[PDB]
Amino acid sequence: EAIVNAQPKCNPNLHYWTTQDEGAAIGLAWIPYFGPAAEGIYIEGLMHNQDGLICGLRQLANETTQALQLFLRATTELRTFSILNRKAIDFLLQRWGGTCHILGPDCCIEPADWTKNITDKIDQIIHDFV
Amino acid sequence: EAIVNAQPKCNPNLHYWTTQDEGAAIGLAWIPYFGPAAEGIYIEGLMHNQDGLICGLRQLANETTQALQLFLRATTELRTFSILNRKAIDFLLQRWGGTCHILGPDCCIEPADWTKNITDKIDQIIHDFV
Amino acid sequence: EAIVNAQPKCNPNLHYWTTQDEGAAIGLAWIPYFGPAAEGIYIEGLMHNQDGLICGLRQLANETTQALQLFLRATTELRTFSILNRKAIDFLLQRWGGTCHILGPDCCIEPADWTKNITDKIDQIIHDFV
Amino acid sequence: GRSIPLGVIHNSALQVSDVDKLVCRDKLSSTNQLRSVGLNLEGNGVATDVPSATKRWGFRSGVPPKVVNYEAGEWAENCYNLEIKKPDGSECLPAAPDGIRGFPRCRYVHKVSGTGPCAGDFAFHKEGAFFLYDRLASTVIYRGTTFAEGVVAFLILPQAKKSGYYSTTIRYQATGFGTNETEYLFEVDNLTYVQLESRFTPQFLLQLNETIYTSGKRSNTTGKLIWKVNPEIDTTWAFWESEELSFTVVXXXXXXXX
Amino acid sequence: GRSIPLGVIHNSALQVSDVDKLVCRDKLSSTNQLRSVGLNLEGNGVATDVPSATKRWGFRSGVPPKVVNYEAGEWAENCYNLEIKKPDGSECLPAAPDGIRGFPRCRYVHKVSGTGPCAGDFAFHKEGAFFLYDRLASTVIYRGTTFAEGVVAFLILPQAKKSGYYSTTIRYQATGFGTNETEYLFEVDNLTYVQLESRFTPQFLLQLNETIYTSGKRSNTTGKLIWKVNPEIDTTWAFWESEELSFTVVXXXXXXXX
Amino acid sequence: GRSIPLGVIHNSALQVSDVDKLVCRDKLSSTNQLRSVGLNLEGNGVATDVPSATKRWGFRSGVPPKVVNYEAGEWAENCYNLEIKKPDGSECLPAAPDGIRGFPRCRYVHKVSGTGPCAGDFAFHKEGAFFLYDRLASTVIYRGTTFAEGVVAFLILPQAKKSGYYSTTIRYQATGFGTNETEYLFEVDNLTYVQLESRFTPQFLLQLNETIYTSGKRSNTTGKLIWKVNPEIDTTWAFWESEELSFTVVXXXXXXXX
Ligand SMILES: *[C@@H]1O[C@H](CO)[C@@H](O[C@@H]2O[C@H](CO)[C@@H](O[C@@H]3O[C@H](CO[C@H]4O[C@H](CO)[C@@H](O)[C@H](O)[C@@H]4O)[C@@H](O)[C@H](O[C@H]4O[C@H](CO)[C@@H](O)[C@H](O)[C@@H]4O)[C@@H]3O)[C@H](O)[C@H]2NC(C)=O)[C@H](O)[C@H]1NC(C)=O
Ligand SMILES: *[C@@H]1O[C@H](CO)[C@@H](O[C@@H]2O[C@H](CO)[C@@H](O[C@@H]3O[C@H](CO[C@H]4O[C@H](CO)[C@@H](O)[C@H](O)[C@@H]4O)[C@@H](O)[C@H](O[C@H]4O[C@H](CO)[C@@H](O)[C@H](O)[C@@H]4O)[C@@H]3O)[C@H](O)[C@H]2NC(C)=O)[C@H](O)[C@H]1NC(C)=O
Ligand SMILES: *[C@@H]1O[C@H](CO)[C@@H](O[C@@H]2O[C@H](CO)[C@@H](O[C@@H]3O[C@H](CO[C@H]4O[C@H](CO)[C@@H](O)[C@H](O)[C@@H]4O)[C@@H](O)[C@H](O[C@H]4O[C@H](CO)[C@@H](O)[C@H](O)[C@@H]4O)[C@@H]3O)[C@H](O)[C@H]2NC(C)=O)[C@H](O)[C@H]1NC(C)=O
Ligand SMILES: Cc1n[nH]c(-c2ccc(OCC[N@H+]3CC[C@@H](C(N)=O)CC3)cc2O)c1-c1ccc(Cl)cc1
Ligand SMILES: Cc1n[nH]c(-c2ccc(OCC[N@H+]3CC[C@@H](C(N)=O)CC3)cc2O)c1-c1ccc(Cl)cc1
Ligand SMILES: Cc1n[nH]c(-c2ccc(OCC[N@H+]3CC[C@@H](C(N)=O)CC3)cc2O)c1-c1ccc(Cl)cc1
Ligand SMILES: Cc1n[nH]c(-c2ccc(OCC[N@H+]3CC[C@@H](C(N)=O)CC3)cc2O)c1-c1ccc(Cl)cc1
Ligand SMILES: Cc1n[nH]c(-c2ccc(OCC[N@H+]3CC[C@@H](C(N)=O)CC3)cc2O)c1-c1ccc(Cl)cc1
Ligand SMILES: Cc1n[nH]c(-c2ccc(OCC[N@H+]3CC[C@@H](C(N)=O)CC3)cc2O)c1-c1ccc(Cl)cc1
Ligand SMILES: *[C@@H]1O[C@H](CO)[C@@H](O)[C@H](O)[C@H]1NC(C)=O
Ligand SMILES: *[C@@H]1O[C@H](CO)[C@@H](O)[C@H](O)[C@H]1NC(C)=O
Ligand SMILES: *[C@@H]1O[C@H](CO)[C@@H](O)[C@H](O)[C@H]1NC(C)=O
Ligand SMILES: *[C@@H]1O[C@H](CO)[C@@H](O)[C@H](O)[C@H]1NC(C)=O
Ligand SMILES: *[C@@H]1O[C@H](CO)[C@@H](O)[C@H](O)[C@H]1NC(C)=O
Ligand SMILES: *[C@@H]1O[C@H](CO)[C@@H](O)[C@H](O)[C@H]1NC(C)=O
Ligand SMILES: *[C@@H]1O[C@H](CO)[C@@H](O)[C@H](O)[C@H]1NC(C)=O
Ligand SMILES: *[C@@H]1O[C@H](CO)[C@@H](O)[C@H](O)[C@H]1NC(C)=O
Ligand SMILES: *[C@@H]1O[C@H](CO)[C@@H](O)[C@H](O)[C@H]1NC(C)=O
Ligand SMILES: *[C@@H]1O[C@H](CO)[C@@H](O)[C@H](O)[C@H]1NC(C)=O
Ligand SMILES: *[C@@H]1O[C@H](CO)[C@@H](O)[C@H](O)[C@H]1NC(C)=O
Ligand SMILES: *[C@@H]1O[C@H](CO)[C@@H](O)[C@H](O)[C@H]1NC(C)=O
Ligand SMILES: *[C@@H]1O[C@H](CO)[C@@H](O)[C@H](O)[C@H]1NC(C)=O
Ligand SMILES: *[C@@H]1O[C@H](CO)[C@@H](O)[C@H](O)[C@H]1NC(C)=O
Ligand SMILES: *[C@@H]1O[C@H](CO)[C@@H](O)[C@H](O)[C@H]1NC(C)=O
Repeated sequence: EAIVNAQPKCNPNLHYWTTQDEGAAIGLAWIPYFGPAAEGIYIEGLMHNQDGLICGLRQLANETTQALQLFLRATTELRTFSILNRKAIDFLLQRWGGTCHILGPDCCIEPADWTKNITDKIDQIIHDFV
Repeated sequence: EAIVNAQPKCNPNLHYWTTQDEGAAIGLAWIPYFGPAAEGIYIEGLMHNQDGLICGLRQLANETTQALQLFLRATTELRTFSILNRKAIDFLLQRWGGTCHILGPDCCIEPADWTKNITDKIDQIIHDFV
Repeated sequence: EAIVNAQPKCNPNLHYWTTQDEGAAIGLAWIPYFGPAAEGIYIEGLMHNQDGLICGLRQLANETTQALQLFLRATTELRTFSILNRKAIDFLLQRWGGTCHILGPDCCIEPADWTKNITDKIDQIIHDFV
Repeated sequence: GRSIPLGVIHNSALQVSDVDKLVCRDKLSSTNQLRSVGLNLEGNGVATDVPSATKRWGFRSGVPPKVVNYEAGEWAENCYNLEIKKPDGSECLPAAPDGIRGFPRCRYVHKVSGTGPCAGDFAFHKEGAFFLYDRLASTVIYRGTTFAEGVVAFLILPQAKKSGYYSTTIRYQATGFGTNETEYLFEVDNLTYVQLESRFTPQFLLQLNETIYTSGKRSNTTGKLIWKVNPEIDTTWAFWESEELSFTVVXXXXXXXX
Repeated sequence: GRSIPLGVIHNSALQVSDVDKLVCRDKLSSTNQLRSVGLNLEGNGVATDVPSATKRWGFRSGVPPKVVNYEAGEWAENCYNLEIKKPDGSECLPAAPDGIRGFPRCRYVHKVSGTGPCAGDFAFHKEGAFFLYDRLASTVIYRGTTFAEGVVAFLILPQAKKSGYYSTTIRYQATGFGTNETEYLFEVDNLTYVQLESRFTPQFLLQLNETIYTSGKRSNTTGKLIWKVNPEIDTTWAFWESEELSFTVVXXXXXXXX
Repeated sequence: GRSIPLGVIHNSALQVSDVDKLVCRDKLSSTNQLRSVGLNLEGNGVATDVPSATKRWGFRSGVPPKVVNYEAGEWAENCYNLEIKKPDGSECLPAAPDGIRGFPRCRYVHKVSGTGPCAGDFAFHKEGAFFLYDRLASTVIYRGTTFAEGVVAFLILPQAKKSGYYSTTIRYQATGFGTNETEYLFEVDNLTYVQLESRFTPQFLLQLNETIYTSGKRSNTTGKLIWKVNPEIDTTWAFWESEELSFTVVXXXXXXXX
């Protein structure tokens, strides 16, 4: 489905905070004893509403709430960290959880080059047939 | 292996309780503030002993206990939630953890249609050979 | 990359402890009520420096520390048990997270026997062409 | 060590297997096909009366407790809820950890309060079974928290597929809990008790309680009244398959005959 | 029940989907392509003043709290920090669990201290939103812990891709918290207060606080001084888009006119 | 940030790599091929005496502790167990969290009790190493809980593959712990002590303790006796590769010469 923002307003700019994913540490800063405190581990960024992604994202989070709250109601874990790992597992099972029938719509195997490897060898025996 | 119930008795009917997996909420019932308490989140069901599945299931749970208890003895997690996710991962690694040799017994790739795509094109060049 | 031990010394022998992975229990020893206490669940082993693996392993653990400590700084989990499961997931996504182009370098599908199944049937119609 | 077995349906029958021992025609398309379930020892024919059940549990030190979750369970006829102290007043069982609630479907909740030596840090199941709580299974018993005895199984489901709730609490007093010389009393009120027998069923206890209230055989004294039941009265096979009494009085003991 | 939706970019637009509803050309090559993010209710146009915001929260018993993590968040203009007790002195909110810290980017932290009946074990969001802490989102409010109201989304990222921090604390006193008759006071010092209105913006409160300090209109008495603001003074649309006052005095009430 | 490296065997040698940098001929058929292991700093040649080891640890506030599990470890010659208080009596170290037990294989357990300023909420490893407990590794030190210093590695194993336990506790008293002016005493009994030197090995301390008991050089007084050891006595390279003493006495100090 597509995403229709139906909120009273939208802030089209996203000024965000997170932790750093790339780049090695500088000197001893990676050692907990010498490194920053809890308040100083964050980086910042800013993204604008290209392709309407920011206002779409605000509506997506809003629409996610019902299903997420029903999932939390049914789990007995006090703190849930496994949602994204389970999504990755379900991605793989959807494509590779059964037998992959080549050329079928549910099998992500491309033998396009595999044909040109065999259809180029049509003239490996049919043409050098002296 | 097959499952042999070796218990003194078997209750052949299973009257069960669980949480609901399908169907959207009604109105505001999904909001924790308005929704049911811990005692009212359950649904019920009843299944009979078709194909002997109920008495087989009672024996299966009994036979699972030794291996499950030895796993719990060896883990340092206080509460274990990851058994089924690890089974799913091991399912995928067994079939796709190495190179898939087509036509081999350990490779779940079917090129049956892939043959009839190429064996129908036997008469794409061998027969229009004017 | 290869591993260069750059430590002041290396103990070339590894006298280790762990829990048992294989073999069924003896009698009632699997029952928590009758089994060993926390101090008696361990097995021991000894491995020597064949192929330089022990001194390489000491250097590997040393070099792992920076990236591991930066990961722990960024997580909000109090106790982290999921590192190896996530490695397994990333192994599968790297090879099967997209369309597998047969004969390509990133696709682990071997059709070597699949050729000899079709290249043996070159003389299934080109030779019995009476 | 051993691999945790997995249930799968083949040739119209349940079989034990594992993810490594499946053929290519077996299909797993989402984590929703995997399920963990808890089955009650009740369904295997075990005796469920309080004297028989408590003999399956014992105290032991040196073993850390462990917990595993399960997603669905079975309605129980008999559950148990324990408040045991040492004679010096100290608690024998630990308080329930955060997020662990009582088993959610119990027709009868046998609530036992009393004393015993409790020679061990935790109480375990002597046969290796689990104590089932609200979608969490533990190896030990928690204080004042309703549980059922049971075991856990793990399943792969196939691709395709093909009254209210009443609960009654039955209260007991106990001495010498967890030993060879345990004695039990069924509680009619705070001053009227019945000496317990293994042969007494739940509905026999409930109807015996009713006749006592309606015949006026409760204590009318500051002191405690304990009724005994002679062998030749009748008492109500497994659970899924009056005017006649006479009361004479001899703390204060007495006898109920037919 | 429902499946947790997943955001994906197709045809230069964000769409909702799930891992089971993707075509073969969509590629997921590592868990690093998946992200969980928290978006603030601020960005949707909700009123953020203390009187309006507190009406979205309420107390309820019988529902266990739940927590879910998120990896990245949005800088907030308004956050909240609550210290509410019952009139008998007991705390209304639970202490923050181990490892849960305050939201890390707040331009204004509205710190409310006061009393109310607190008819419930936990305080929830009446509209089903979450209380956002430091990369953990909870369904309930923790005592003295800075939070922002928000919601969570889950994304798959494509293969390719294409000033300092200031925080100011604004303190309030409250009576009848969480009811229909709540009254609020903005705190200038421990003895000088301003009766709060929904129309007061943060910067209006900060500049009103400045004029009071610089005009010498603080209390010079053991007693408490409370200023009221007549309707016809002006007060500073959403957040992303002086000499003139006169003070006369009538506890002790007073009025500030233009 | 950085990717956590992974050990793999190629061309008869261990190499660092990752799951994204493997060729198709590398095979991973189950999660049992992946392992996490803990290696002791001992095996790299670090000094293990109490004065040298404690200088690698220090107190720091503002950093939340973190824990990661590991599946197998190495037998240790030296472990440590700390009971440090401030001079005002308050504890410097936190009690061990639920489920964290001491390291399970220690030939010598150096148990240090004493006082220090402890200028920080938690004690960390100054070189970024971990404190290894029972299959859990932590960034901080827990009170009265035996640990070894070490680091963690992660491995992929190939498809194919190709005496009892004694522990001795050595007790110490310390003042000025965690500073530049720390002083240590080896404890013979509650009233007889030996001034500690970095050059003293474990077996030298154990045999020095034996000669004191067998020569009758313990205190025979209410007061405390402290022996000093002159430089020219001999003391027992890494760990894997008597009648002659004379005691003269000068609290109460003394000297042991050869
Ligand atoms: C899965 O399902 C199986 C089968 O249903 C269960 O098997 C039970 O296993 C337990 C052991 O854990 C058995 O209990 C033991 O029974 C012994 C025999 O009992 C008989 O003995 C007398 C004298 O011969 C008979 O007259 C009488 O009929 C009894 O029935 C007892 O001797 C044992 O008690 C002694 O040993 C224990 C230590 O184990 C001591 O603590 C006792 O004090 C005593 O000295 C013991 O009670 C039980 O009989 C088995 N059942 C069946 C039907 O075979 C598994 O338990 C089950 N798994 C799980 C996890 O539930
Ligand atoms: C995702 O995004 C959507 C859209 O932005 C949000 O939708 C909001 O949903 C809440 C309900 O949870 C709505 O709140 C309710 O509004 C009702 C109507 O308010 C108007 O009513 C008067 C009289 O007609 C109007 O004059 C005035 O303009 C008001 O605006 C109220 O009647 C409701 O209050 C009553 O019911 C509640 C119980 O729900 C009682 O507790 C109250 O005491 C009272 O009796 C209620 O306040 C809100 O209006 C919706 N917004 C919009 C823009 O439609 C979702 O909440 C959001 N999801 C998440 C998770 O954030
Ligand atoms: C992986 O393996 C490597 C190699 O074995 C380890 O490397 C060690 O890293 C630590 C730093 O974390 C080094 O410790 C530092 O050594 C400096 C040099 O020490 C020498 O200095 C004097 C004067 O020159 C020499 O005469 C003498 O021989 C010393 O050996 C010290 O100057 C440092 O101390 C100063 O800085 C620290 C702050 O870091 C202050 O707290 C101190 O008070 C002091 O001011 C410091 O001690 C160590 O030398 C390295 N070893 C080697 C062999 O190179 C990694 O630590 C290891 N990783 C893990 C996780 O274990
Ligand atoms: C006879 C029968 N038919 N169906 C079931 C059944 C089993 C489990 C179940 O779990 C639903 C919760 N759900 C939560 C999250 C989901 C996720 N993966 O996110 C997955 C799980 C629902 C069911 O209807 C049973 C059954 C069998 C044995 C016993 Cl003891 C009790 C019941
Ligand atoms: C938890 C749960 N949910 N749903 C089921 C379930 C039960 C029976 C079942 O049988 C139908 C197979 N049927 C397929 C088509 C035909 C064909 N020729 O294939 C004929 C055969 C399929 C199911 O999915 C279970 C379940 C309950 C108990 C146990 Cl022990 C195991 C599973
Ligand atoms: C506009 C934008 N561009 N980029 C991001 C972004 C999002 C998440 C992010 O997470 C990095 C932490 N990292 C830790 C461990 C990693 C692992 N899997 O190990 C994975 C995650 C880093 C980012 O830069 C955003 C963004 C969008 C919405 C909001 Cl509300 C805030 C920011
Ligand atoms: C968290 C994060 N990190 N990075 C991104 C990201 C943003 C935009 C994006 O657009 C580029 C696509 N671009 C590819 C090449 C061209 C082609 N023809 O394919 C033209 C199109 C790609 C990204 O990876 C996000 C992100 C942020 C907000 C939201 Cl809502 C979703 C994702
Ligand atoms: C030299 C050597 N040979 N073999 C091992 C070894 C390593 C780990 C190991 O773990 C077994 C626990 N097991 C529990 C659950 C299992 C699951 N995935 O369920 C998986 C793990 C068993 C071992 O024998 C070592 C070794 C190497 C370095 C060090 Cl420091 C110590 C020992
Ligand atoms: C934890 C663990 N369990 N088992 C092993 C193990 C050790 C050595 C090993 O070497 C044999 C390879 N051998 C295969 C056949 C031949 C061929 N031509 O392939 C010749 C080569 C294989 C193993 O599985 C380890 C382990 C211990 C330390 C370290 Cl550092 C890494 C792994
Ligand atoms: C594929 O084509 C190459 C030439 O580009 C050829 O060398 C190779 O043999 C072909 N593949 C097979 C399986 O024959
Ligand atoms: C497979 O068969 C279809 C006709 O059904 C044909 O159009 C197509 O080209 C064939 N596949 C290839 C790779 O040629
Ligand atoms: C592969 O070769 C076998 C003979 O070894 C033959 O029977 C079979 O038909 C071949 N495969 C196909 C798809 O024809
Ligand atoms: C407990 O059982 C009997 C009491 O019925 C008693 O005689 C016996 O000695 C006791 N058992 C032990 C091991 O002391
Ligand atoms: C019986 O005793 C319990 C506590 O021992 C008490 O709470 C209860 O009120 C008493 N019942 C009656 C009827 O007094
Ligand atoms: C016993 O009978 C009385 C009288 O009706 C009733 O109130 C009480 O609940 C009964 N006890 C039980 C345990 O059902
Ligand atoms: C008083 O109690 C006795 C038994 O203790 C009972 O038989 C008698 O009926 C009671 N009194 C009345 C008036 O019921
Ligand atoms: C709360 O709201 C008004 C006060 O403004 C009051 O009249 C009303 O009765 C109260 N609501 C309820 C449900 O009592
Ligand atoms: C105001 O009161 C708080 C506690 O009620 C106190 O901590 C603070 O010091 C007081 N402020 C002044 C300026 O006295
Ligand atoms: C109010 O003004 C005084 C005077 O400068 C200042 O010290 C105080 O911090 C201000 N209060 C707030 C909440 O900014
Ligand atoms: C004393 O307080 C009053 C208001 O309560 C204020 O108007 C007056 O200016 C203050 N005194 C001085 C000297 O500022
Ligand atoms: C600690 O080290 C020496 C004591 O040996 C002392 O002179 C020095 O001043 C101290 N270091 C600092 C930073 O004060
Ligand atoms: C030494 O002191 C400790 C406590 O300081 C005490 O527990 C121990 O019994 C004492 N040892 C002797 C031999 O008295
Ligand atoms: C010191 O020697 C005595 C005498 O045998 C012994 O009892 C004691 O355990 C020894 N101390 C240590 C730490 O081994
Ligand atoms: C008494 O202690 C002294 C040292 O303090 C020691 O030399 C002497 O031998 C002890 N007495 C006996 C009888 O051993």
